Amino acid sequence: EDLDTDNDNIPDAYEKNGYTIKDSIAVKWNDSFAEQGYKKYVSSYLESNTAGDPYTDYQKASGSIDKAIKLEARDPLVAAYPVVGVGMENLIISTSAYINANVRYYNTGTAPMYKVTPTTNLVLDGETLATIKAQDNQIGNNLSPNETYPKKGLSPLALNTMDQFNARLIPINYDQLKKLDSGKQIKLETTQVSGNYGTKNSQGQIITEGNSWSNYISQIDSVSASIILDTGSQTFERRVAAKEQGNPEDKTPEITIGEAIKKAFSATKNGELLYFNGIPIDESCVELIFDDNTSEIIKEQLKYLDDKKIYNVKLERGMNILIKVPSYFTNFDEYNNFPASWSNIDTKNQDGLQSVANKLSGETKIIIPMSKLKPYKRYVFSGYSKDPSTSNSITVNIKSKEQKTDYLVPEKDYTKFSYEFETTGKDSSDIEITLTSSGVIFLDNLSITELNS
Amino acid sequence: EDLDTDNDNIPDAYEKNGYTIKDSIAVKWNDSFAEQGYKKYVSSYLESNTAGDPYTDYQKASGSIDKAIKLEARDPLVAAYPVVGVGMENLIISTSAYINANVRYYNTGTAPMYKVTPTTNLVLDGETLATIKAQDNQIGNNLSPNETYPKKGLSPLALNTMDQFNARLIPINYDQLKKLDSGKQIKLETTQVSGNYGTKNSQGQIITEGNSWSNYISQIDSVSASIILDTGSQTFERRVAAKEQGNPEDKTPEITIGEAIKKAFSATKNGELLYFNGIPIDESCVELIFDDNTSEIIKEQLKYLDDKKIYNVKLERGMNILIKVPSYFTNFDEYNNFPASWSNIDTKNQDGLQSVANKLSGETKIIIPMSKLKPYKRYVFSGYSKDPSTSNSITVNIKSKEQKTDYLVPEKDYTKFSYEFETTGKDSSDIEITLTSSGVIFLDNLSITELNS
Amino acid sequence: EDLDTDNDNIPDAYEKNGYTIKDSIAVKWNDSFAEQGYKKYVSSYLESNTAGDPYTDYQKASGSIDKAIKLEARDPLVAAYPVVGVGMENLIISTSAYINANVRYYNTGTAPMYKVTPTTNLVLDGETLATIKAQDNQIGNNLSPNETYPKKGLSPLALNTMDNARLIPINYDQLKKLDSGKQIKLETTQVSGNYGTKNSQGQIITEGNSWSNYISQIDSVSASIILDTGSQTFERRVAAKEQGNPEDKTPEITIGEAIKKAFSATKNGELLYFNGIPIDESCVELIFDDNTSEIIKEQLKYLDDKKIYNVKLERGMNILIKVPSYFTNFDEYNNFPASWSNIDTKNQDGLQSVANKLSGETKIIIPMSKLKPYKRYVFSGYSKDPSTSNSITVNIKSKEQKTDYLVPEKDYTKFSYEFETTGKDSSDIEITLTSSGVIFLDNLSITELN
Amino acid sequence: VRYYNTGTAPMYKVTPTTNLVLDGETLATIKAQDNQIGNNLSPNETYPKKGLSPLALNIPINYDQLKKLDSGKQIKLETTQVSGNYGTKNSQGQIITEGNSWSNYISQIDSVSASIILDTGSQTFERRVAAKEQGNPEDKTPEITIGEAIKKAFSATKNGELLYFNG
Amino acid sequence: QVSGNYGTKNSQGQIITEGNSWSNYISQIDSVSASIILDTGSQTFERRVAAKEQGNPEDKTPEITIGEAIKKAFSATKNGELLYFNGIP
Ligand SMILES: [Ca+2]
Ligand SMILES: [Ca+2]
Ligand SMILES: [Ca+2]
Ligand SMILES: [Ca+2]
Ligand SMILES: [Ca+2]
Ligand SMILES: [Ca+2]
Ligand SMILES: [Ca+2]
Ligand SMILES: [Ca+2]
Ligand SMILES: [Ca+2]
Repeated sequence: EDLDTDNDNIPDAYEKNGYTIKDSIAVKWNDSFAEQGYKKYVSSYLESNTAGDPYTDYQKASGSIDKAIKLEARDPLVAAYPVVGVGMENLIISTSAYINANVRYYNTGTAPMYKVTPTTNLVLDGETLATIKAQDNQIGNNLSPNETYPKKGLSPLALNTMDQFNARLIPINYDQLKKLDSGKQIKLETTQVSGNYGTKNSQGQIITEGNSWSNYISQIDSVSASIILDTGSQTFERRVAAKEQGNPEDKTPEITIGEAIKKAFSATKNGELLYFNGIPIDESCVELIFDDNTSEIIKEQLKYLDDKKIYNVKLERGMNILIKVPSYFTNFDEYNNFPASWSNIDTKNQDGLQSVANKLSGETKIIIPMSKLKPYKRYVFSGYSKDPSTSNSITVNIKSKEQKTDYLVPEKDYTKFSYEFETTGKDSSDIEITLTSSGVIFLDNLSITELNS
Repeated sequence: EDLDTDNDNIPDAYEKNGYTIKDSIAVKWNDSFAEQGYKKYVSSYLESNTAGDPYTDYQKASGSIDKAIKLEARDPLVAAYPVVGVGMENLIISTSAYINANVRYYNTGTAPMYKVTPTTNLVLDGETLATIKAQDNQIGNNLSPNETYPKKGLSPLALNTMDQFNARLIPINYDQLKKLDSGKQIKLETTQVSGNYGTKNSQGQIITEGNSWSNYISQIDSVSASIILDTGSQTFERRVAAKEQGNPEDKTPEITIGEAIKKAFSATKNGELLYFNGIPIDESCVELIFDDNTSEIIKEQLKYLDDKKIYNVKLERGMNILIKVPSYFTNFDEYNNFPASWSNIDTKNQDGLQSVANKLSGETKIIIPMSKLKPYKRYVFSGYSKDPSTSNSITVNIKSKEQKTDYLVPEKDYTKFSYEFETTGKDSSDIEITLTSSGVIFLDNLSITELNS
Repeated sequence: EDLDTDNDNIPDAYEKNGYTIKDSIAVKWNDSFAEQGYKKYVSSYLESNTAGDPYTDYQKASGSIDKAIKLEARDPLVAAYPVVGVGMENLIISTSAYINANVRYYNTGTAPMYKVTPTTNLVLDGETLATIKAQDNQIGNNLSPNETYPKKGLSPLALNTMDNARLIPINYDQLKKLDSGKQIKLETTQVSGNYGTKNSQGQIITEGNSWSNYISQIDSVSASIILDTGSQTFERRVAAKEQGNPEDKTPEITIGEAIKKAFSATKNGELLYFNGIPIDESCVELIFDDNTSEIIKEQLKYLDDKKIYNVKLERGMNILIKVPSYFTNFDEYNNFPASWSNIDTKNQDGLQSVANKLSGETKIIIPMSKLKPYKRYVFSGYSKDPSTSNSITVNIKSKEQKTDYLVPEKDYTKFSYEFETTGKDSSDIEITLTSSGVIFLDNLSITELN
Repeated sequence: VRYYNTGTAPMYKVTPTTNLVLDGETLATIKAQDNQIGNNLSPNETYPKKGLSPLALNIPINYDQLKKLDSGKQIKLETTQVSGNYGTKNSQGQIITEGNSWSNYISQIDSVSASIILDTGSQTFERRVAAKEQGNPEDKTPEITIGEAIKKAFSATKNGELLYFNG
Repeated sequence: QVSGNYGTKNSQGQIITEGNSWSNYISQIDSVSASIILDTGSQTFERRVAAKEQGNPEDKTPEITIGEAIKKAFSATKNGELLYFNGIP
């Protein structure tokens, strides 16, 4: 039990079953340590970097890395990753003509990125007008996780250089301005970013000169599963390592989607409910969005699993996931943020998902103003329905850009339903949502979720 | 008992219970050493650098660092953060047009910065005209703490260099010159500063070439609390290490805010009074301005502590504290800087904060001239009142741009009150401050301080 | 007794009680070495560089360093500063317009500065035209102490490069203000140089070395002293101790002994000679800053001897020693073109040999030809009057007529007053003083000021 | 344009070189120098990744080429060479991709390997498989059939006796 | 003239072509070797076989007749008494 195959100062017996670092040496995990605040780590005993990130399993578990690295990046399964984007604050074009752009870089990952020099694209309509790289004026010396350069309260930096040594933006001809007056806007997307990372050398300093993140972007992307959490105003992007499909010598631990979300965000769990910052991220309280390939795997994996919940599916390599907390959430237990109260609601019930249900005798109508609704946006109405009778037909009438009239067939147990509608215009007709029940139906966890417009 | 987990020449027994340096070696702390000037140092035994700055706990304690670092930065719990910002002193506008500026770099940290390269933004109103990085002509070789470049007595260095090498700065069009004629000023702010520190090689000479500060900025900020002190004419920024909340593996020492100020400024204490350089900075003798997170943190922590003293609250990572010495402060004991004498003041008392209070029977009125006052600035009225009777109501009549009339209900014991008013115009109406008491009240430590315009 | 805490090849006991270097080894000081010319060196046993300059304590004492480093800097308690300044010789401006400047780098410290690369500022009044650095053409390869580049007799080097781009005012209105009668002042803000260290092969390298690394360290642990002799002005830095630190083992010395150490002055018992010029306390004028004057007055009352040169030196004070241009002592020096009136040298109560026995009034007619117009002057002297019953008033002609009264004390009393002389083709300077009875005068001085 | 990879190993610091051959005569041997360089280019991925606007690279055209292009001719952009880097581990453990080139080994890999190419109609792959020269007896590169070479290059599945590739 | 490099493996193994210029061994190869060129009409091959010095007794370079030089330089095969270069005699 004193063996060390991969040379990472963690015994393979302690690395295979659960371990934690106490006083800079690894010890076997004991279930009584959770009360002292310690965490349980599991990793692969054949690889020095389980996630592919620059720091090994020992450095990530013992915390002997850059102090700006978030505490959820100390898990040997979660990868330390700068996810840096450029957001446009203002656009200035004037007289041939000269265009001046003000940008403010955003970091969302779990690692600081020193000496960032993002490459951005200038595109009007399909055509990339220019691909600009950051000069000496526009290089961000630091970018802490979840912070911006320049920091809040500061004016964004201007981007007006073709090449090094004081070049200037200029459209090639008058055609650009002629179509600009037509009513076209300019987007801004980044193709790549270049930066550094810090490693405490043998002389005790921190060097960020012989280091770059570009060496590990391809490696991190190929051994980890992308997970995103969206909180409406803030965005988070993590990467969790997972084992290869048909690989006998791969030892990356297998974990479920729910456990991985708990690990990648350090969201506390009070028995079963999962809360990040007081905002629930439970399976039924949030709307999950997947790409093409991810949806296929979960559906196949569901029929062989008895619980039939999304959070119990074993994590694999390569899927894409998105998590958007619903904007307006009601559960009739601890949260009701709807500006207008619902109609025909009965809270005296005990058959809900968590505490109670809502028995409806007839129909429920809700009036939602456009005052607190984002104009020119697409929204999706969501909720849970239960009917032991399975003999009542439910129709929905939603007022939007196009009125939606659909029928719903309730199931024996609680079932999640999704309905998508599009609304355009701040000063438009009032949005009407109508649902009717033939008999007595149960309601719980009703939400309206923002989506791409 | 010579165990050394971090290997910084300080055994864990010393580093946890307290230690001091004698003959460049560490010895156990004994209480008899206080009279000789030996200071007590406590730090974390699982890290070579407890504060995160380039120097270890041993080098910071034993003084084997750059001799231009201040004394109070030799504390293992206080980091050597240089806070460098530029000073925009003058404008030159003449022909589009050409712009010339004179700037003077400032340092207010604890450690010097060699080879300073500030980055400057020329913002007019919302838009950012251009981002300027320091040239070889404007790289300041040296910058001592609480000093300038150029040093005092020399004219500021010019700022007319657009980019690398030198090209003349120029507004891009006539539009900004058009609104400049309306009366819009030009502001300058520092987005970042890049500079070196100084260490010695194996041969004994200070090498400052490859070492850069931009590495140790994210680390020190995210491991230490932010403390600022304003003395009216100068400002002093200090960052003090604090432990993480939930870490069980972190052994960073925890100290009160009162001791944190004492360490971060080397403030002498003759029992309970605190002096910076002869100016009292006691909790009762100064008012504090906090941000959102610290405001709710400090209020919650009070109700669990019987003494209810701000200086007695433990320092936790991330808090922002601003200390602004009162510009006009009277205590009726040893200080009264108000130009005009107060009305109805009785010094025959023994129930004051320190020695005596003010036995006011009726009302107090003060006339404040504008000779020693700053126009277009905001001031906050501060003081303490005591009314064991709890049956007299006090109303205040303060003349300002908007006339303020508010009522106050003093408590049984001493209580601080805060009132906000704005002064606009030097050749404006005289400021009238009047307060009336129903019965006999006790007053002590009346303060007036300047706020933002 | 052979313990070495700082690892500079000097035993602990020797560095505290005084040591001297013979045969490239450290030996304990003896009073018998004085007649042979050996010096007594004492330093701190806890630090590699007691002063803070890049050369260690053993290296400075033994002389195993760069040879251009002055004899007055070998002492470990004296820093090795390359105080380098820039002086402008001639101004060329012509067509907006272009400006040419003739400069000449001046060195006044105790060490050379290789690869001098100064940065300058062009100001007319408050506003700064440009911040000029030294390009490839304007770099001095060697700058030995008290030696300038270009050397004596050579024409000053030109300076008209700004980036590249030729130096230019940013607009024509600068010419309009220059034609008004306003000049342009050139000041230096910094300077970049290197210092020589012997590599392991025995060769001297000055590439990776630099002075700007070793400036903040040496300017923080040193007391600044300037000696001004009208023509040649020297600047020196002496290391001191920290007031509030018990671990600081920097030896503490008086101001007087430091001046001996800083300029390697010779002592003829009690008088101090720089280069044959006495620099005794009574023969020189000292101009302190605000900080030092407050501190000096504090220890003045606590000392029985009551001399400025006996005041202990502390970290962080500034001193300026200004040798008077005009001095008299009635013993061995009289530089006045015109003699005084009613002067008697038959006395034995003088400061050193004799005093001035004045019975009445004394008036001096100083010619204008040997005085500097548009300059500020302060007259000095010592007044002794055991009677303490005679009042002395002075009437000196100047730009504003000055009439001041003085009350001499029982012993010798130093008096000084400020006056300004303006105009070359103005009235001749008249100096007159009257004494009620018999007074003692000695060491009358006339000094130029800023 | 949009750089495309069909190999097996990622290329860092991608600086492709192409010429405008204009279906019959070259015009300009364009090179992407500073802002068109792809920091990393993973196998079966393009720079920029899927979902981003095309990379822009920044020449006269005669009236004669206009007619021929309008009559049954098409323009192509052939590549002469591409200079990149690759990842190498260390004793310190960092992946160092500066200095290491994908031009030193290209004429070594190319001269000893037998090219095999497969196209599925939507995405194209190129694999190199090592083989042995007949003359040299000291040569010890194993000799295997094409069927073994197909399965070892595109990672097919040998179910029974037929090859299955991605179903 | 032309400038370029060659490639020699190093201690770790990765081929280095940075400092290894060809132009260092050009004035040496032309001074110790005999120039032999063969043309087939379509493409031409150039080879430079080594040859000993005339009067240097310390020169141990082997002596081979022109017949062996052509066989060695182009890897020709000898069938019977005829040198065959890929079918073409
Ligand atoms: Ca292991
Ligand atoms: Ca491992
Ligand atoms: Ca429920
Ligand atoms: Ca320790
Ligand atoms: Ca430590
Ligand atoms: Ca009191
Ligand atoms: Ca020493
Ligand atoms: Ca010593
Ligand atoms: Ca005398």
